[PDB]
Amino acid sequence: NSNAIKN
Amino acid sequence: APLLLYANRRDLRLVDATNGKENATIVVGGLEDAAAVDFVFSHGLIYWSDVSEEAIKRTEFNKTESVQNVVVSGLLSPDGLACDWLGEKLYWTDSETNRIEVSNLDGSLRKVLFWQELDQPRAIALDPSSGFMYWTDWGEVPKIERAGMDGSSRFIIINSEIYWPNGLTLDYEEQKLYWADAKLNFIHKSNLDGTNRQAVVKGSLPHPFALTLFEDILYWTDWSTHSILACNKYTGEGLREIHSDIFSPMDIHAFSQQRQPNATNPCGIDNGGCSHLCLMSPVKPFYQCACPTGVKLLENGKTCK
Ligand SMILES: [Ca+2]
Repeated sequence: NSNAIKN
Repeated sequence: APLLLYANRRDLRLVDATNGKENATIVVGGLEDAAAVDFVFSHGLIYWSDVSEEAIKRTEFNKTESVQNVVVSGLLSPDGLACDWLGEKLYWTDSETNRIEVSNLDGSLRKVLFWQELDQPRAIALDPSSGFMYWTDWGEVPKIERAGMDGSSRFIIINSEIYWPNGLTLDYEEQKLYWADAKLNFIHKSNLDGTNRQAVVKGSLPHPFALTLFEDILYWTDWSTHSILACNKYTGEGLREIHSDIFSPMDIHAFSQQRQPNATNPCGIDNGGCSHLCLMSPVKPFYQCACPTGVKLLENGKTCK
């Protein structure tokens, strides 16, 4: 999991 | 069960919580990366942020065919927003410029409220009648904070047992704050000052993003399940999936006039006698005059230089 909106 | 308004990157959608098996209706389409979403029910407005177009836009959902209107532009990463339906203001967070800002509903009179000690500000919730705003920050020092909607009296209300506070909502009837943590996999609640904290859903939430509430039911989007979930706001029981197979669920709200309870605007018809912005305030007389960024308020507390 990454929690950033953009990625 | 209310209607649920949610952003979906490529569009904004509306699904009936009592009938979530059906396909959601598309309220707005042709978006790039719609993330945050909110509304002003009485004005027939829906607002959203797009992190690719670096903007906040709005549409009039009571017009047969109303166009997308850019309200605020040049927002590097507008990860959260909230509509002040009482004072008629727009609040947002930017996780790249590390700021919290306010403007009028049309984007005029922009004013930066906080620009320090913000790392990954995300969710923002408003209690206009009490003049308080609440936000999460999932950065190096994760926290939940609150402050006057006029930028006054900032302070941290939660700073322990917290890592990825993504979702945040208010229960206006019970006077409680709810939030979802995506790293610790839970939903907790507390009083509005952060005291009397307790667990709602103890664990087992894969990656909750945004949280809303209606009557006795909590609703949230989950990035990993690509769905909207629900449970009882008191016990966390009755955990269930409402609406599934969502492309990329983002921010979410219970879409109802009841979630924006009518109240007297302390600004009156006078704009509080403020030359520019009349912001909600937590202390009597419950409004506070303010000016655009960099502009000074004169000695009378009403008139901008
Ligand atoms: Ca940052």
